[PDB]
Amino acid sequence: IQVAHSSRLANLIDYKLRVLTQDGRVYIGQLMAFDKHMNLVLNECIEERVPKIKVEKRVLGLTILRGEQILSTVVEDKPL
Amino acid sequence: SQDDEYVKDWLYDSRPLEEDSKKVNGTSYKKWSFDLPEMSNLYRLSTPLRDEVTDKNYYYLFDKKSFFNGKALNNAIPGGPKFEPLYPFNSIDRVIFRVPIRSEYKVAFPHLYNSRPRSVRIPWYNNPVSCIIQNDEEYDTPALFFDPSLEDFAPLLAEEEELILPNTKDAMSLYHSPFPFNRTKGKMVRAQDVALAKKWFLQHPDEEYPVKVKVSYQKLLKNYVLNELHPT
Amino acid sequence: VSTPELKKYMDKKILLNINGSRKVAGILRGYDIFLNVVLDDAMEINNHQLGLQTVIRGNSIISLEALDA
Amino acid sequence: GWKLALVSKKTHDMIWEKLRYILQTQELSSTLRESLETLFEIRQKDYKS
Amino acid sequence: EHTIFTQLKKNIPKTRYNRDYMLSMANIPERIINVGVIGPLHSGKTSLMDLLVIDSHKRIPDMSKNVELGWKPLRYLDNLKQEIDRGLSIKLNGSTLLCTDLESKSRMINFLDAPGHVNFMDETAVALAASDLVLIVIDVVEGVTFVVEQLIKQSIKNNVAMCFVINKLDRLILDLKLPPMDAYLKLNHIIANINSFTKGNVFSPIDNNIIFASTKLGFTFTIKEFVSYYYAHSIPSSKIDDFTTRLWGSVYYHKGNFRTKPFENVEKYPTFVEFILIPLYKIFSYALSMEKDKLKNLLRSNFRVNLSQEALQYDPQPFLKHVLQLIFRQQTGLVDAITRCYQPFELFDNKTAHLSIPGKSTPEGTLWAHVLKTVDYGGAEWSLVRIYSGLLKRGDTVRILDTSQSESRQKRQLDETPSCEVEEIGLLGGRYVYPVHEAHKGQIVLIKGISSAYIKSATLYSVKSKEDMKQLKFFKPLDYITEAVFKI
Amino acid sequence: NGIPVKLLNEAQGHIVSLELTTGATYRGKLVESEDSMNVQLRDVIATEPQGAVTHMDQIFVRGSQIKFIVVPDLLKNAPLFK
Amino acid sequence: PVNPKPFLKGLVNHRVGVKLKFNSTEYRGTLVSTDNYFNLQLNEAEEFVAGVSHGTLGEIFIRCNNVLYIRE
Amino acid sequence: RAELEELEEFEFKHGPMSLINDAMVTRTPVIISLRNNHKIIARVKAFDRHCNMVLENVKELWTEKKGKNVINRERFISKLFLRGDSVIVVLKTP
Amino acid sequence: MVPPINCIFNFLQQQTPVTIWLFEQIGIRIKGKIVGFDEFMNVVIDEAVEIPVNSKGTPLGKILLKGDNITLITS
Amino acid sequence: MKLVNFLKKLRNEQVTIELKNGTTVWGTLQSVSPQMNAILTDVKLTLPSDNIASLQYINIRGNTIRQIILPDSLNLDSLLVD
Ligand SMILES: Nc1nc2c(ncn2[C@@H]2O[C@H](COP(=O)(O)OP(=O)(O)OP(=O)(O)O)[C@@H](O)[C@H]2O)c(=O)[nH]1
Repeated sequence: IQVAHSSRLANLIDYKLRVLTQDGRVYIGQLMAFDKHMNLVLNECIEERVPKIKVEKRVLGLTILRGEQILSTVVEDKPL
Repeated sequence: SQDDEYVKDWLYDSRPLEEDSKKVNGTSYKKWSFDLPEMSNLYRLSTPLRDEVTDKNYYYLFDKKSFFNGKALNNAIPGGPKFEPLYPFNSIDRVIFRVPIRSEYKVAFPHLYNSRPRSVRIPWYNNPVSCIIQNDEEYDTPALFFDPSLEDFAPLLAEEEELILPNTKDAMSLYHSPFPFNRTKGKMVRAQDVALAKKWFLQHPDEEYPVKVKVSYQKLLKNYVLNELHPT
Repeated sequence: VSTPELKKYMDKKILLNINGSRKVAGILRGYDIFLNVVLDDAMEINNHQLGLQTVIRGNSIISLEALDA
Repeated sequence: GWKLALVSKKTHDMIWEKLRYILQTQELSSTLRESLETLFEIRQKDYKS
Repeated sequence: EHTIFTQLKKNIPKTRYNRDYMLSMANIPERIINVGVIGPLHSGKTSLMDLLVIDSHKRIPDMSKNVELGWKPLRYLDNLKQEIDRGLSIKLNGSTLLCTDLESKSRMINFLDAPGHVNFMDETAVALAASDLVLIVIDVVEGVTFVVEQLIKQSIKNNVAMCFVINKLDRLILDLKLPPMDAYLKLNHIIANINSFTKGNVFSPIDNNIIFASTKLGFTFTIKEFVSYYYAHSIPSSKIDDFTTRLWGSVYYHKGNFRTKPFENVEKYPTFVEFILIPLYKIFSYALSMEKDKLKNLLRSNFRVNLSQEALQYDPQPFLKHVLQLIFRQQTGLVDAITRCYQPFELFDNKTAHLSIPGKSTPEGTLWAHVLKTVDYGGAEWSLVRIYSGLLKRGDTVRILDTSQSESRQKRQLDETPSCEVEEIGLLGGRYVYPVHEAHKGQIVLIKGISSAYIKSATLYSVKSKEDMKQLKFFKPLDYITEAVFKI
Repeated sequence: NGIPVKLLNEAQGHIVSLELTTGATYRGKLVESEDSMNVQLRDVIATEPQGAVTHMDQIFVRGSQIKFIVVPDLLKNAPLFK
Repeated sequence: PVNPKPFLKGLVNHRVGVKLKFNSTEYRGTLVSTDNYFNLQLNEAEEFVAGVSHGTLGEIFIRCNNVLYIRE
Repeated sequence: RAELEELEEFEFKHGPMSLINDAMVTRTPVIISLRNNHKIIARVKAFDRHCNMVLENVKELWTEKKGKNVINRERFISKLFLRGDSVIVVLKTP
Repeated sequence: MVPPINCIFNFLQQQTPVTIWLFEQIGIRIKGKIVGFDEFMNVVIDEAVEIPVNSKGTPLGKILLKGDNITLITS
Repeated sequence: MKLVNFLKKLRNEQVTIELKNGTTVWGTLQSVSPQMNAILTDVKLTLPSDNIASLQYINIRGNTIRQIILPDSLNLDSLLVD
């Protein structure tokens, strides 16, 4: 995996981002919009839960992720 | 060198501005772009020849369209031109001559009051103009009319105490002016191409000139309409 | 400041989902900006009523469902 | 009023200003209001008679 | 080719947003406002419409150089040869515009720039019948004359939401050259008049009912809009509402950081004057008179506005217009005013009842629509139809009833004999019929096949059951407010 | 103002899905939204965390409980972003 | 008239018993002072683990968010 | 902003926020119970409104308990930042 | 219409039989009568009683309970 | 009075972190937000008896951050004063 040594989150917007969630799932997709409260809008969001064995996988598309239920953000891949 | 403080130096030149590289295009002398106050000066100077009629309504049943209509029906508006005719039920028993149906109407609503119209244009129709002009030595005042019955921050454009600048009294006037002075930039035209005289006879004849002068006016309008009418 | 528009649901019975899979039936009496539901108490989840007039706190609300249309 | 305009114009203007200020921003009597209105109408011509 | 003109082409001027999105939005009601802008003769309503359209679209062909500059008004919604040459809006040449509100939301509006001249009020009546909100528009100068009052009465009697536009401020600032307090007073008088006429709801800049426009210079604002733009930096998030409420309605800032309701010792003017009107005055005064560099600096500082280097060399009117555009970013505040005003959709019932009859079992899924008026919008016969329930698809058969046969039909009910196809559908957009297959509920579209099925102002329907048909109702003939008594 | 909350309110009317902290998904027409995501729906299917589906006419939700909201592909187009 | 905050101001310099939510325990010590946040401080606070004093903690400062209820 | 910090330090000295402020002034080792069960013996360096507190001389005490094998575990850290919400009861050891 | 502030002002003056449920808590309830009210939802309750849930009358007195962990009230 | 001042003044330091669940995080302090959001480049994670999961870049939510183990060469009193 490769990414630029970025200063802040908004500078790397529209990047394929692995986004953890407090309930155990991880949402992977290119981020369109962020917030002061860390609400995120993934362009091609993909629902990936970790069941109690192997990864659960599901496609969502354009979705809002609420900020409170986020654990953290990670860059998965580049734009385009 | 006080009222006419800017133009005075150059108003009488062969080419008004040979250099003045900011104010004109250059020495080719193709385009120009004056600042405000000099434009104001020009306007003031032009008081004798300037169009001097802001109320666009004024040319009512006196536009080129109106003239054309008059032509097309032989319903000459008496202040204006009268042409060679364009061409070579309804009984007294029937109709009721309550309104004596005038020629002025026959061009106003040409398709309605004038039956059997041919080659007839449609004129304008308009809103009432209340451009109140100021006389002198003041600004922003109701004069000609009556009045109605009844966390540490300042508002916008703060530290701009004077509402009106010394030029805005004149700028407003300029803004209301017609096409010559209206604007603060233009392309040149040939002295030839400027019509200092058209604006007098296109607008209405002032007051009680001798018949001959009235005739002259009419003649001029007849020419003008013809020129307008056969686009070359 | 944004007032949750419960005037569509005012004076109607509502199935309020609240903390720990608990339910509350009851006709609505009023509310505030925090979503604290002032409601006429009804049977709580077979089924049994606690209280006559109730005020549920907003933080404890999971949801509130339209029982009456 | 016209005479006032003629010579002591600043005061006349001032008078107008005060009048208007009174006219619209006041719990003013109705007859008085009508008189004022009349005044302004005449002002529009500035005493023809 | 033809003289009495429209677009008649594949390449309709491209929009900033995409029309696919607009049509998608138009799938659901509660997101299609039918505005039907109204007012006296030369209110500026058509000019307002033009402003909106221009704001919406990228580059129009008809938007020539001069109109762009702002010498001539781009009267985009007087498509008829006559309506140009005559200088009057004459028929309904509305547009479908995906309009952004001040708060972030995207609603497709069906505007209708109706005529103002009082002989044409017939045409206007249709707009009232059509539209669920009405942007009444008023000239400041003429104020509310009788015509405006009449319009208001009609709207209230026709059960339609109202959201006023006090238009042509440029006149009172430049033509009349009123002082700012005087201007404020005038405004108050106007709004007072409005309130007097409208016995029910009370209109004001607060609550975002009134809109302060100048379509020649090309700017509208609600106070909410303006405040949002230029009094969000200064004052905090929560106290903004209070500020908004204050601005208008005789409260004086008092040189101090929390105003008094009554008179103040130091300054003279109200908050509305000090905090809006005075700024406008400053703009106008400076956008003519002020040395351009200084103006540029001020714009940079206070408004956060960068003048184009071309705009520096504009003429004083068009320059001013450009500046105004830069200041009041869009016709967004106006849209906010509309949406906020027409947040009641319980009025829909009232409207429908008023038009046809008080009834129910209408949302069974039976498509039915008020055929408003036959128009000649692309030259050809079109029928402007407002759909209420269901959705109409292209190449569908439909029952149609001329509202001559409306009362009679009603009487007879207490055998769908007339019928016709729908050859094509499209959307009015000032100068083009933009073709669309869908024609969803709660909106206005143009259809080919209806026209010849009726004379004026028909109803349509397409029941899937006789029982359903029994449940139906039929619109009354549109009582065109003016009676025609000019016999030729 | 919150540009994701901007999107939510712009998404009103479409068939949107919604899972909470509880893990119980929903799906139906949205009706109302605010700064705090005080969501309302119509025609909403209400699948419990186990998978027990219960169709119902309406629902109202509090924003604190919301986890994520499935928006359609239409809001990808316009007009909130640019 | 007997509100919480004035009774809490009367409860200053008096013995109090603190109960909490998760991984929690009753207490018993003389309240020292309070604020609008309801941050507590006790002297001779005994760690009553479900009403069983596990240890005399003494001079302590309890956080506001984990407070459930406070009694005599 | 300055008046709020003045009443902050004023309300600390009089209120119960004075305790662990005085513990920082005296600079002693203090035990702190935690949300995920960690008795933190450390020297308090920093102190704010929210009870976030940088800790010198750190010594966390806990029990990683799994497999019927009580393994009371503990570690030393040079310096560590504490978040407020984790704290349950701070106490100054005599 | 009755906001929670006004309904609790009825509970303040009345002092009628209140039953309280608790936040993040199903195992225990309370039974008393409302005596206080804060600008927050903090309320002091006299004659309060700890009442474990019907899956007895256990001892409890007068309590200032931190009101940010409330669920039910009903006087 | 704000430790946010100090945490803002902590820049380009390689630090360990704990979370609400208790996950370790070894990475350079790229920046820290006014609400504790630890922006970190060149990061390495290890869960709470579990094996390594190293990564390129992680900005973690402020509230999820439990306890940041600071580096060795660190004068606390130098940054605390203005
Ligand atoms: N001074 C000034 N004049 C304006 C303004 N807006 C419009 N006008 C003028 O008045 C007319 C009113 O606008 P139009 O759109 O042309 O008229 P309209 O609204 O179509 O009137 P109807 O045909 O009755 O609908 C324009 O032709 C302009 O000349 C303004 O803001 N200031």
